[PDB]
Amino acid sequence: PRRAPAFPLSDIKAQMLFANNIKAQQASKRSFKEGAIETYEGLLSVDPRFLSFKNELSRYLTDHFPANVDEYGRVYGNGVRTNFFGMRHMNGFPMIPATWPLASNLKKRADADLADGPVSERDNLLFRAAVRLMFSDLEPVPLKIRKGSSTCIPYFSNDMGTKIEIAERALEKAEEAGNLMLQGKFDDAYQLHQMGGAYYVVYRAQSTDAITLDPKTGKFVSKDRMVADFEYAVTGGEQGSLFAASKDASRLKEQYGIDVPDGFFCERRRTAMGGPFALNAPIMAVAQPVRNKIYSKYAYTFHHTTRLNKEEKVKEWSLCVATDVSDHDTFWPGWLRDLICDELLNMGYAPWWVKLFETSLKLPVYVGAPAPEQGHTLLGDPSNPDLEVGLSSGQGATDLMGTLLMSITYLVMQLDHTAPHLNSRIKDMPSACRFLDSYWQGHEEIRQISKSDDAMLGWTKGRALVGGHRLFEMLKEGKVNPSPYMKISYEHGGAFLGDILLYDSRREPGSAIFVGNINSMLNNQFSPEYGVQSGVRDRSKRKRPFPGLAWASMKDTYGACPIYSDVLEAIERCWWNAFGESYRAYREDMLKRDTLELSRYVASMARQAGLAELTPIDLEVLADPNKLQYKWTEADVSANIHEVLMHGVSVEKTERFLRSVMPR
Ligand SMILES: Nc1ncnc2c1ncn2[C@@H]1O[C@H](COP(=O)(O)OP(=O)(O)OP(=O)(O)O)[C@@H](O)[C@H]1O
Ligand SMILES: [Mg+2]
Repeated sequence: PRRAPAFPLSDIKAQMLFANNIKAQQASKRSFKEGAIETYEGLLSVDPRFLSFKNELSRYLTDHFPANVDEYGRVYGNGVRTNFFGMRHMNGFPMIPATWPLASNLKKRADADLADGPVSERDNLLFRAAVRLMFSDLEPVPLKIRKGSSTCIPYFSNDMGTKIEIAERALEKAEEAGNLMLQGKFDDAYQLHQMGGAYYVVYRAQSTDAITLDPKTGKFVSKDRMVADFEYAVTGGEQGSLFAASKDASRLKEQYGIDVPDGFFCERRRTAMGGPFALNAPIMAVAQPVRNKIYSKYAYTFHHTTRLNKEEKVKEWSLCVATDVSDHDTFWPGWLRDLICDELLNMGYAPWWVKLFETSLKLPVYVGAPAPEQGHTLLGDPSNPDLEVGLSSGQGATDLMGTLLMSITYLVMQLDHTAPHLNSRIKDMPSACRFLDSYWQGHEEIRQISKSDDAMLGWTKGRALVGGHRLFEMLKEGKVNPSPYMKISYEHGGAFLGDILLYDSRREPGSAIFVGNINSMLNNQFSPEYGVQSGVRDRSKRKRPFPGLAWASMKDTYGACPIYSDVLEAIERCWWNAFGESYRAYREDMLKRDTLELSRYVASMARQAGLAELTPIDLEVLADPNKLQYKWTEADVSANIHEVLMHGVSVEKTERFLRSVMPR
């Protein structure tokens, strides 16, 4: 029932994905690599003192601050949702092997008893209404490009000058390329305009993942992570096997001479995909104005900033349900890509642009190195894009695709289980749009706050409130899936975008507060995803440009966690035991150094200006810009800080492009 075509690097089809230059060639061939990260400047993740510190700290904090999560997954008391053993990894050393990406999720979705299209006409209207609302009255903005990002297939350029040239040219030739694809001339669109080819698969690490301590044995147990072998990936699970990867870190002593303390493991590795920049540029040109619209007009549902910004919305609710989605991106339905495209066409969007958009979501995938002596294979034929990989992480609009799917999925779940009396308001397209526009503004008795897979669903006083409690009960029971579209459950310790919803004795949203997650502080400070990259001179290009700055925003971010002071004192005590130094002092020096270094990057900042003008968001982002990709958006960051991390193509170029795409 269709195995995906697979080509070795040797094959012309794979060869054609990599330009005749060194970076691109090296990317094609890059062998499985592993090794300790430079956690902080001059400190390795596998430093014995550092692992001793992690052993003492994880044990102490779990001991003294056991999880306070009720029967309904509501966090109370100390604001703790699990043990602190997730820090116990040999950062920079992955679990083996990493998964081969599934070329088609069709069987997987079907076997999970998920819908192959909208179930009812109402759902069809709602998904189409989401498209109408999201893509309608768009205002052109400059095409902003993250500094240090790669152009991936085929050039693998990291130079901003080159990236701007690529982007400008892509906006000029997108029409020509889209038209070629309409004529089924994919190789021509790729050859001429580098629009097509494949996604480039990279494996990134999830630095902290589940670990438990067996009381019987006193031995630690790492969470098993299932991986697909090559056969399973190409057949969409029809053949091949799905098995647990190995997180055993014993191998590091024999291979590298690294002493592995007991209860320390290899890191979980997640697949990431980098899009062909020329194809992403025209998509992003539309996706950015879409974000602006939804974060402004539909700010209630979509625009999330501080813990208090969230609290203001949730306090008004009589019931708050924090939901959880089962591997969201991989399960994302291709029928939705087709629906979206169909509706954009009906809206009057340029068919050539829609084709580029459609194509971006059917593209082949080049697998790098999932394990030693494995990989270097192209899955799918770029001559006729037809993969069903779910949602690709490097697609120009992924966040919008996940947000669109999920927002409607949760609304449908609220309609089906709690608000049948609202069904009458969704009769046709104009009524579906009117209803959704109101729902998204927080104007109905059923409400939600979401960002892709993360969400909190609300009920005010009314007819639906009782249904809301029955739904919550269904979720607690966990025997029936409340959605036909995705596998939904309730979150064990409800949190929204890294803020824990801290309930009191009343267990009511009105009495509840959003607090920073202290575990996420520990994740960020001791288990960074990347090393310091002290090699990379231009700090704005690094994965962690100014690590030291995080110390300055810490109290604002984490200060409201009940155990904040206790944790910081525990850190100090444990760091003294391990290094014979003050952690606080160490961080203050790093903060001073990074504050001084920052002034070199900020035009407004005098030779020693001081963090005066900077917000806590600005600081958290400069220490970790990945937070700008999942927790915040561009508009949440100060003007001067934005310019450190991004650069844009003029609004004059985009404005002309946008006019040619959009209806009338
Ligand atoms: N630097 C980070 N620290 C913690 N969580 C992150 C970080 N970066 C991304 N995440 C998000 O956390 C995920 C794990 O699943 P889920 O969406 O419940 O997040 P989480 O445990 O709520 O994250 P956080 O630790 O910020 O609360 C990934 O899907 C990822 O997008
Ligand atoms: Mg969360």
